[PDB]
Amino acid sequence: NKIGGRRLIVVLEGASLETVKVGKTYELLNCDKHKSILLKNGRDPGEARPDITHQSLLMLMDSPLNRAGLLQVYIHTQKNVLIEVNPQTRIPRTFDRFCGLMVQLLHKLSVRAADGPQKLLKVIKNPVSDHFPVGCMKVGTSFSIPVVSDVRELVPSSDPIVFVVGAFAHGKVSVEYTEKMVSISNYPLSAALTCAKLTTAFEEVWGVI
Amino acid sequence: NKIGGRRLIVVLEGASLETVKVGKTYELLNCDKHKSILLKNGRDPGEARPDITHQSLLMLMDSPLNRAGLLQVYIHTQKNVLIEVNPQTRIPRTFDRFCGLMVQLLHKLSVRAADGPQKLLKVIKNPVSDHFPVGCMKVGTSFSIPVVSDVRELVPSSDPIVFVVGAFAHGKVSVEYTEKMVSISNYPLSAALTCAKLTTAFEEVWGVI
Ligand SMILES: Nc1ncnc2c1ncn2[C@@H]1O[C@H](CSCC[C@H](N)C(=O)O)[C@@H](O)[C@H]1O
Ligand SMILES: Nc1ncnc2c1ncn2[C@@H]1O[C@H](CSCC[C@H](N)C(=O)O)[C@@H](O)[C@H]1O
Repeated sequence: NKIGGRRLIVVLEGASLETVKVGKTYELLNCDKHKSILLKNGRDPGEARPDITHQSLLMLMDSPLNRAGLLQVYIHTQKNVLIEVNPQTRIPRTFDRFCGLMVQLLHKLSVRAADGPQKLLKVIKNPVSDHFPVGCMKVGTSFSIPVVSDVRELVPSSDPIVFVVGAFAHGKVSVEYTEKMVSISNYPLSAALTCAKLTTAFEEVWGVI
Repeated sequence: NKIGGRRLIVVLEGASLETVKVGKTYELLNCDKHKSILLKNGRDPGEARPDITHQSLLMLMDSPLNRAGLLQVYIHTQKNVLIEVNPQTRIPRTFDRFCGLMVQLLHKLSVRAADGPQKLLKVIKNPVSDHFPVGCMKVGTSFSIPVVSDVRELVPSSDPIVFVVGAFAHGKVSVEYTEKMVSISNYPLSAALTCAKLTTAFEEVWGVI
């Protein structure tokens, strides 16, 4: 079995996705609309950047890696909500539509296809590490790592592997389950470009062209 | 001169960027807001997808290639407006803010930095080919090309080169100045992922890590 159970698992860690009530209407928290409200636990609405997750998901789900069936995505929010993304999910290109979809997800706990019974988005049980397959390395990503890795040299020939990419406005990926941390550039990148780069490198090594 | 005048020039061709008047307010045309208005020349407001240009510009301007000084970007709109992007321009991550910026650009014909006299966006004279440097190959991109090219094999060692990427909702890059057309994948990609892939390939060949 030279294919084995190979696939890339990306966790978007610290994603800024959460709902707030304004008047009678529920909206996705957003630092352009909601700087003047107050949050539980002293959290800062000025850091609410759901656009980072939107743009990262667009790159991940568009990727040839995804449409070849070699990608799985999870989202782990700053409120400790774990979301599984069905590989069939088309993320809306429109930011406002994306936000409405996330409000529905966080309220109902899943979103089903309108043309079938299949859940395309689902809130699942923490920790995300319980959902990884056996024989799987776990790698976190950070600009702060002083040596830069070539991503193609990190791709296993026949194993599944997890990469954790931060989806916060500011911070550093720091989770219990990673076995190492890598930098992939001497420049600080967007999460979305990081995702495009990871998928591109895996596509090359696994022969998705 | 082993560096020469090398750099990557990307033209976003057929970008959906134009202003409409609704009431007393000018807005960027958008197929979610404006399907019920009428346009000059029988054009279809349902095809107005400025998000494609927004997301492509985010990938281009974030790229290590751009911050190493090896990228130039032009935008050529469906209304035949040619826009030069200063390499220093930070494209807003917020779609609504991006749209307001484009309205200002299309009205005033430039946008200056707020902290200096430098124009960061400017409407310039067609044709875009008059603005390319000497010794420059011109390549268009399309999924319809039956043979797929490895992008790294297209990167010249020491010359400038132009890549034309469609920024329309639907269509095919078809311009007078390209010398060849290439596919870079067996999958139809987003413009934005195409841009991430081009910049990534050029970064590798030109040693931007
Ligand atoms: N040079 C680098 N090496 C490895 N990972 C990087 C990187 N630059 C960025 N990243 C990844 O991308 C994230 C960027 S920081 C968080 C996202 C960012 N605020 C945004 O607007 O997109 C990091 O958490 C890290 O996971
Ligand atoms: N396999 C492929 N090979 C080469 N270029 C491709 C490609 N897939 C997409 N492109 C480029 O990306 C554009 C996608 S079509 C226009 C953009 C698209 N509607 C979007 O939503 O982003 C094409 O015009 C072409 O320039």
